[PDB]
Amino acid sequence: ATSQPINFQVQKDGSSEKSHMDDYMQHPGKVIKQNNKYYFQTVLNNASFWKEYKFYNANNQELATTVVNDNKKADTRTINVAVEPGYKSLTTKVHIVVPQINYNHRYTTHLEFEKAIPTLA
Ligand code: HEM
Repeated sequence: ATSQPINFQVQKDGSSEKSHMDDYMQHPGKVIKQNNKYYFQTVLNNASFWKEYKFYNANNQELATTVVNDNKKADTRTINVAVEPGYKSLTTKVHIVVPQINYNHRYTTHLEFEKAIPTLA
């Protein structure tokens, strides 16, 4: 396995402004290459709030996500999002539910990588 840190910023639909969703993901992220796949690995803060999350490439096909750890006490979740070299921008569609404030909303954002996903060894 080969891995390296990658900077990213979740941005509002239709804007380069920082999205509220960015505030619920740890920075930096990670790109991992393994047998023969690439993953953007990221940590969701307050994972209990993320009722649904889907990711898409710029050409609008859904990217497979997997759960690498689920940490119930810290309320975090580490996930892998299948990516390819060259990917610059992911579209995300999320369903966020915060029961204690009667909050139930759905959103679209775009997750912007600082540099395109690199080719790795
Ligand atoms: C108790 C926790 C939270 C509170 C109090 C809260 C509050 C808000 C508020 C006030 C807005 C403004 C809506 C608008 O201007 O139309 C908003 C929108 C939004 N929220 Fe949250 N939110 C919370 C949790 C989350 C979580 C966990 C996520 C996902 C990681 C999230 C992602 C978004 C997104 C994507 C928008 C639409 C505009 C944007 O991209 O920033 N929020 N929320």
